[PDB]
Amino acid sequence: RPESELIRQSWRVVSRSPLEHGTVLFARLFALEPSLLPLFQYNGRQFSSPEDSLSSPEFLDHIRKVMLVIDAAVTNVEDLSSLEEYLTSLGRKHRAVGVRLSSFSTVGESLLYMLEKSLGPDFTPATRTAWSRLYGAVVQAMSRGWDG
Ligand code: HEM
Ligand SMILES: [Kr]
Ligand SMILES: [Kr]
Ligand SMILES: [Kr]
Ligand SMILES: [Kr]
Repeated sequence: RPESELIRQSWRVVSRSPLEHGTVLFARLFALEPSLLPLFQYNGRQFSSPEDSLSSPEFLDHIRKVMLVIDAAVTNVEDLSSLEEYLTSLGRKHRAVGVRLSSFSTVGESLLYMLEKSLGPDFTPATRTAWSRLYGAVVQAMSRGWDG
């Protein structure tokens, strides 16, 4: 595909500082959907404000976990069927923590935001379209974890 190379090339810049970049992604996510904040319950406590999440080692570790799953989809961009079972179970896990499948749409917008902001003029509409398709295929696999 041309799209596989566009994904690989765009990811390279972002993937070298995944926490910095994932921090943009989550900052955007909470600005768009503040109701996601309480779902991160570590030692049974709720973050009051988005800035609270950024001082939590566990929350920051979760950002790294996200960027690593994205990294695995990039590695497997030419066939995501090989991550499908892992992703379905990732979905079931998120269902169990309280995340609504519809919130993954906001996550997708946040990812695209973070890419746009990091790549600037290099985030061509083909690059946008490629990532939208890759993320959509990830979410399709994850959705199996909600049943349907
Ligand atoms: C609305 C979005 C999300 C929320 C509220 C959320 C919340 C959580 C929570 C509470 C956990 C369990 C505690 C933890 O390990 O830190 C978790 C685990 C995890 N999440 Fe997320 N998450 C979201 C999106 C994502 C996305 C998009 C990915 C990957 C692309 C991701 C990857 C993971 C991984 C890899 C784990 C470890 C799961 C395991 O135990 O095997 N999460 N998430
Ligand atoms: Kr954040
Ligand atoms: Kr994501
Ligand atoms: Kr996306
Ligand atoms: Kr992705």
